[PDB]
Amino acid sequence: EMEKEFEQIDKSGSWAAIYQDIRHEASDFPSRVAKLPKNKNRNRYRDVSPFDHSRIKLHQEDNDYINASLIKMEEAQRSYILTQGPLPNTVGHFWEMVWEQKSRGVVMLNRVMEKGSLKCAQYWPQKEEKEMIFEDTNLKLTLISEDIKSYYTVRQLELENLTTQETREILHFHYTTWPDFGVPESPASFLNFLFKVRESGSLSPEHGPVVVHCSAGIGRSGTFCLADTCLLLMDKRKDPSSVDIKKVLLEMRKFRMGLIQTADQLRFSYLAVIEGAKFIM
Ligand SMILES: Oc1ccc(CNCc2cccs2)cc1
Repeated sequence: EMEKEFEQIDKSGSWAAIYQDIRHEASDFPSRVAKLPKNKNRNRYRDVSPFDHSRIKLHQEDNDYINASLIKMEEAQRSYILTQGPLPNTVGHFWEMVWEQKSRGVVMLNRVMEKGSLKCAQYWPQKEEKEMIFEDTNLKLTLISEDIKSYYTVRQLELENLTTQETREILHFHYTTWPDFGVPESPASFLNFLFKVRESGSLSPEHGPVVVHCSAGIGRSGTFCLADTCLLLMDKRKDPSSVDIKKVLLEMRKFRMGLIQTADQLRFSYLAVIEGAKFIM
């Protein structure tokens, strides 16, 4: 049982040690498309790249590249697209990806500005009457409604394909209270947020995979997917304590590098799953 594993690692202060063994054991696959000189300006960070085998391709003939990965969790029957916070020049590619993959939800785990720098382009409209048009990808995005709560904001958006005049409703889930440094003290509001995403139908197999991002698409984004998958496997299995969070993280790391950026994010992921298991058992 992970709860006893938690106390052992905590009492021995072994988090940095566990974390390094995960780093050591993590998969390494080629990222040749990401490294092509012409894709430099499509990448936020030079050391955060999608693997070629799991990368999302845009259906545009010129350049199919976006910094996004498909994470397929076969036993849990859950998929996720993890991506970076869009750049000023990739906002149109972002929405094209949402469209092409039939996603119903976008999960954002960062503020546009943190530590006095921009972590992400403002890629959705701030007012109903001021819609956004992405001329490069022929999409229009309208804010329909915005529900602001203490720890998160939910937005209903309308995405229109200007080429075919089809429209879809997209839900934007914006977790607004992740602190600038470290991790939340309590996983309560994060779990509350994760259950709200689940309740929306955004994680359901009827729809395309949910799009999840922070700034790099590996740290906070990693914590979200890791907690969701671990809780789902505990519902599914004959023995819920067969779930090993380290094995699940390593399976997820076959699809995108660097998921869970610090030993504190790892400790927080354990705390979230342990606390979430109480509300599921
Ligand atoms: O216009 C832009 C200029 C640079 C960047 C960041 N690129 C980071 C790097 C990726 C690969 C090698 S260096 C984004 C937009």
